[PDB]
Amino acid sequence: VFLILFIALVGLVGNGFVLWLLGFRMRRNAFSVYVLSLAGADFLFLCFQIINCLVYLSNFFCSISINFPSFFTTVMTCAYLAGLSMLSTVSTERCLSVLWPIWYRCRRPRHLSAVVCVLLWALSLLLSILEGKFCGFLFSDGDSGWCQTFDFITAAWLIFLFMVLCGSSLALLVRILCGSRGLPLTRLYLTILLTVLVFLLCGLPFGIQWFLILWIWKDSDVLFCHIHPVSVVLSSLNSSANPIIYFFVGS
Amino acid sequence: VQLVESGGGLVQPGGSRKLSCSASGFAFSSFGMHWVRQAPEKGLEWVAYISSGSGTIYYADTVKGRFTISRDDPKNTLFLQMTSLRSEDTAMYYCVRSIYYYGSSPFDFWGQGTTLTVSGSADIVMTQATSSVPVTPGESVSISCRSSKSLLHSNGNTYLYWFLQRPGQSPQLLIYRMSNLASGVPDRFSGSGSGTAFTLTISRLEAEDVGVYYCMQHLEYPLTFGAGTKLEL
Amino acid sequence: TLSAEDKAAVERSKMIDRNLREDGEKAAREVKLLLLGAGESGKSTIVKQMKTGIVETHFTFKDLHFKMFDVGGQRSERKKWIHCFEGVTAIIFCVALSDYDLVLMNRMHESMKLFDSICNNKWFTDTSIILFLNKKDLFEEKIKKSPLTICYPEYAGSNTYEEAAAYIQCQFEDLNKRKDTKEIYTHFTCATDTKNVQFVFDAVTDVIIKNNLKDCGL
Amino acid sequence: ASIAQARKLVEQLKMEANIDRIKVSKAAADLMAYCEAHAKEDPLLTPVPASENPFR
Amino acid sequence: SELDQLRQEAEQLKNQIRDARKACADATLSQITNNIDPVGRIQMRTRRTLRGHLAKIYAMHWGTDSRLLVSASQDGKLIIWDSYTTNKVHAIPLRSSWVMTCAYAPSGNYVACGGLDNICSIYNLKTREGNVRVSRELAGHTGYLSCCRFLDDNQIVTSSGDTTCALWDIETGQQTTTFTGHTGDVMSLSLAPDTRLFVSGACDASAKLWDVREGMCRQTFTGHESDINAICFFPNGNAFATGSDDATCRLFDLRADQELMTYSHDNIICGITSVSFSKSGRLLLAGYDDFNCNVWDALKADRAGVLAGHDNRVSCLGVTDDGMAVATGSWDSFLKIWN
Ligand SMILES: CC(C)CCC[C@@H](C)[C@H]1CC[C@H]2[C@@H]3CC=C4C[C@@H](O)CC[C@]4(C)[C@H]3CC[C@]12C
Repeated sequence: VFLILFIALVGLVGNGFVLWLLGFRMRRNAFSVYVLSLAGADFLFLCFQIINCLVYLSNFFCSISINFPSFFTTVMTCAYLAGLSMLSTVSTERCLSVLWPIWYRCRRPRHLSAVVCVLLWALSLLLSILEGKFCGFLFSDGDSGWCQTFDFITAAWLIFLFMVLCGSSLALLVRILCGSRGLPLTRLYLTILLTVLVFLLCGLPFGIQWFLILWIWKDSDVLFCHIHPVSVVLSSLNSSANPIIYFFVGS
Repeated sequence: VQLVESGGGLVQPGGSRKLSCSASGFAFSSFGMHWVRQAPEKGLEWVAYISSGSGTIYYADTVKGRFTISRDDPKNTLFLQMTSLRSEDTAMYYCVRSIYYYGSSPFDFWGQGTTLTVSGSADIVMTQATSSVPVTPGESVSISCRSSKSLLHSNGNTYLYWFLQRPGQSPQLLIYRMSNLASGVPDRFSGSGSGTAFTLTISRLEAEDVGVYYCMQHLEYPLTFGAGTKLEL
Repeated sequence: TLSAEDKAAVERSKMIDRNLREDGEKAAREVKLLLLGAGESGKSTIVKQMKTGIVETHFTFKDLHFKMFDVGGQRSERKKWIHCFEGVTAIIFCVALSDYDLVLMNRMHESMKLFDSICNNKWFTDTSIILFLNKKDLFEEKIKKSPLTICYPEYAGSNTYEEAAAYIQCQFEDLNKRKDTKEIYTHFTCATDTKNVQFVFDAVTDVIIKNNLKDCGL
Repeated sequence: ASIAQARKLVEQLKMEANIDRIKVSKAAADLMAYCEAHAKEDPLLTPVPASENPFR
Repeated sequence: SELDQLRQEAEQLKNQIRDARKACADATLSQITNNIDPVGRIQMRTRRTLRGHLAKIYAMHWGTDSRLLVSASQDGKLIIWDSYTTNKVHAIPLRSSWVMTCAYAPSGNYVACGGLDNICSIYNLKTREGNVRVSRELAGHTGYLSCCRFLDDNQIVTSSGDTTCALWDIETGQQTTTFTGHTGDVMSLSLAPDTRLFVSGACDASAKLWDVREGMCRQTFTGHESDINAICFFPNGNAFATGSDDATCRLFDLRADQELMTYSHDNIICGITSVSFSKSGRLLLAGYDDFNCNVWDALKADRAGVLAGHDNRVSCLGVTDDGMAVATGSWDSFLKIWN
C-alpha cells in the first residue's frame, strides 16, 4: 500500500495523457474509440484507488477516521469491469481484422466501436450497481446472502472475458502463423502473448480474490487482507500497463 | 429556374389545405426556403422558413405550431400544410428561395404565387414613409423605410432588403443587405444609410419601376415588412 | 450571438462537412493500384482481363472495389507525380518475357532500371509489388529459337524456359535495397490464360491484413 | 536535322541578349521605396489591434 | 558540321549575356540593405484552422475580397471557405482526384483546377442554378499541369509538365498563345499586377519572363541548381522570387535581369513547395518540406519566424490582397489561417 502510491503516480499521468491526446489532438479510428474508453476506465479506477489509499494513509497518520462512502466501490468496480472488457474487445477486434479482412475494410459499420463500447459499459455498470444494491454499498443496508450469486455471475463473466481473449488471440496467432507474407511476426506474436499475460497476471487476480476467492476460500481475516494489497497493486500495475501498451507502442 | 406553386382556391373555415410549391430546373437541395404571404390590399407578411436539408425550421410568431412546413428532396417539392384555417388566412402565399453563404443573395428568386380564400413586443417593425407617390418618369426618386432597432450587426452586414412587386406580377429582389444590388437588375439603383435610417435611391425611372416597394429586416425572426409604396403614373 | 444568415451559413458548412466525411469514408475502401511498366509490356491485355493524360480503370472482384491508374501516357518526369502516388495499395509492374533480345538498348535492362527505380524510391517503402511476367508463349518460341545469353551474357544455365525464366525472375527480385519491408509477388501468365485477377486479389488481401493490423494499433 | 531548332535557339538568345539593363542599386532602391512607402498598410509586420483584426 | 559551330555561337551568346549582367552588377542588395533595421522576431498565431480535407492539400488561392479562399486536394475535392467564420462555402467534386493546382478568379466569379489528366477545368461559382458547374474544360496539353492562374474572367495562363505555358480564351476553349522554350516540365507561374507579364519555372533550373500579349520569352534567369518548384512575383512589378528543390529561394529582378538575394539556410536540407510575398513585400514566406513555413525578411534574408503548425509537408501558401492574413495548406490536410 506503500508502493501503490508510487505506481499510481505513473498511472494517472499515462491515462489522462491519452485522454488529452485522443479526444483533442488526434483523429479517431474504431480502435482509438476502444483505447479512449479503456484509458478512461483506468483513469476512473485509479482515481478511486488513489482516494482509497489517501484515506488509508490519513487514518494511518492524521487519525481523522473519516470513512469513504460505500457509493465509491460500486463505480470503482464498474471502472474495473469496463477496462477489462475493453481489453477483451480490443483482442476480439484484432482477431476479426486479421480473420476476415474484406469485412474489416469494406463492410464494417461506422459506429460499431462506440455501440459495443457503450453496451459493454452499460453491462459493467449494470453488474456493479446490482452488486451495490445487493451487497451493502447502495440502498445503504444490503444483505450478504444474495451477494454470493452476483459475485459468482461476475466471476463467471471475468472467466468468460478471459476465455474470449485467449480464444481470440489464439485464433489470431494461428491464422497469422498459418499464412503471412509481409508481417512483422516477432513483435506481433510478442505483443499478443504480452497482453494475454497482462490479463492473466494483473487484471484478473484483483477481481477473482474480491468476487470468487473471498467467498469460497473461507479462511478469515488474516489472509483476506494479505491477499488484498497484493492483488489490488497488481490491478493498478495493469492499469499503468494499459496506458503504456495499447497506445504508446502503437503510437 | 421555375418554381410553380400548386393548390389554393376556396376552402371552408376550420379546414385544412396542403399548399405546395414544386421546384424545377435548379439545385434545390442546397437552398434555404421560405414562404412569405401578403393581404390582397396590404404589405407582405412572413409565414415560415426551412433550411436546406431540413436542419432548422422557424415559424411565424403569429402562427407557430399550427402551420407546418415540409421539404422533399428527391422530388424537389416543398409543402406547407395548414390546419384550421381562420379568417386571417385569406392571403397571397409566395414561394421564396434564398441561400446563405458569404457573398450570397438571400431572397432573390420568388415563386409565381397562389391565392387561397377562406370565410410581438420584441419584433423589429418596418414603417415606410408613405403608401403612394406621384412622380413623373425621368427624375430621381427616393423611398425611405424605418427600423425600430439598428440593423448594423458587428460583422458589418446590414440586413435590409428591397423587393419590388410589379402590379400583377411576382416580386423580385432589387437590393439585398441594404447596399448590394441583385443580378438581373440594372445599375441605376442604390441605397445607403446608417442604422434605422435608410433610403432607396432610384435614378432615371422608366415605365417598369411602377409597383410596390418593400423593406424587410433579417436580424432575427419574424421577417417584418413595411406597408409599401405604390408608384404609379 | 450571431445572425440567422450566419446561423444558416453554419448549417450550410455542417452539411458540407457531413458530405465530405461520407465521401472520404466511401473513398478509403477502394483499392488503388498503380500500374507501371514499359509501353509494349502487354498492359492493355491485362486491362481487358482485369475488366489523354492519366488513365483510370474500374473493376470489382469478390466484394472489393479496385482502382487501377495506368499512368504510362504521362510522358514527363516521373518524380513529381510519383510522389503524388504514395499511399497506394499495391503496384502492378508488367514485364513482357519476350523482349529480352528485342530492340528498343535491350528492353529487360530498361525494365530493370524502372523496377529498381520504383523499389528504391522513398515514397514506396512499404508497398507490395504484384510483378506480372507477360507473353510467356512468345518466350517459349523465342527461347526454343534463340538463347537468353544475348540478353544476359553473364548467364550460364540450362536454356530451357523454366530455368531461364526463374533466372530473370530472381534478377528482378534482387533489385531491392531492402527486402524486409517490401514484399514482391510474381506471376507467370499469357493472354489466353483466364484467372489472373486472383493473384492480384491474394497480394492485396495480404496488404489489407497488414493495414488492418496498423488500424488496430498492432 | 536539328539546324532549324538550334537556329531558333540562337536567334532567341540573340533577341533576348540586346535589351537594356538598369543599375542594381536603382533596382534595390526601388525595392526600398516600395517597402518603405507601404509599411504602415502592412498588417503582418506591425500587429494590428484586435478590434480591427477580423481574425479574433 | 554546321550545327556544332552554330551551338558555339550560342555559347558565345551566353558569354555576352553573362558579362553584360555582371558588368552591370555593382552591389549586392545586402551591401546597401545593411542600413535598414530588421523586423526581428514576429509571431503569427493560428487564428483559424480549416478542417474538412481528408487527403493531402496541393494548392490554395486567396480571394480578392481577402475573405474567401479555395483549396484543392488529392481526395477529389475543391473547397471554398469563408476564412472568417471557418465556413465552407462550396465543395466541388472533381472529375480527377489528381490535382496539383488551383486558382480563384480576380472577380471572384470562377475557380480553376488542373492536374494529371492534363486539363485545367474552369468552374462557375456564381450560378443561377446554385451549384458549381464546369464552364469550360481546357484540354490542350500533353503533360500534367502544375499551375493555372486567371488573368481576367476570360484569360488564363497555364503552366504544364510538357515544357509549355499556354494562354487561353475561355469562351473558345482554344489556346491563343503557346509559350515554348523551356527544356523540361514547367512547375509554376506568377502574374504581374498589371497582368502584362508573367514568370514561370521548370526542371531545367531556368526562370523565364514571358509577355502575355505578344507572346515571346522576354527574359531568362538561370540561377538555381535543381528543379524550381514554385514562384512568386513581387508587388512592385519589378521583381520576383522563386523556390526550388535545393532548399534555396532566390530573389531575381526583371529590369536588371539578374539575381539579388539568396534565401537559404544550412539547417534546411529540403526543398520549397510554395512562396508568397507580403503586402509591402517586406516578408517573403516560404513553405518547406521539413513540415514548417519559414518567414524571411525579404530585404535582409533573416529567418524572422517560423510558422510551425503542421504534421506534414507544407504544399501551398498565400497572403491576402490587403495583407491581413496568411493561409498555409499542407499534406496533413489542414489549412491554417495565420495572422
Ligand atoms: C453507459 C453509460 C450509462 C455510462 C457511461 C460512462 C461514461 C463516463 C463514459 C466513459 C467513456 C465514454 C465513451 C468514450 C468514447 C466514446 C466515443 C464517442 O464517439 C461515442 C461516445 C463514447 C462511446 C463515450 C460514451 C460514454 C462513456 C462510456
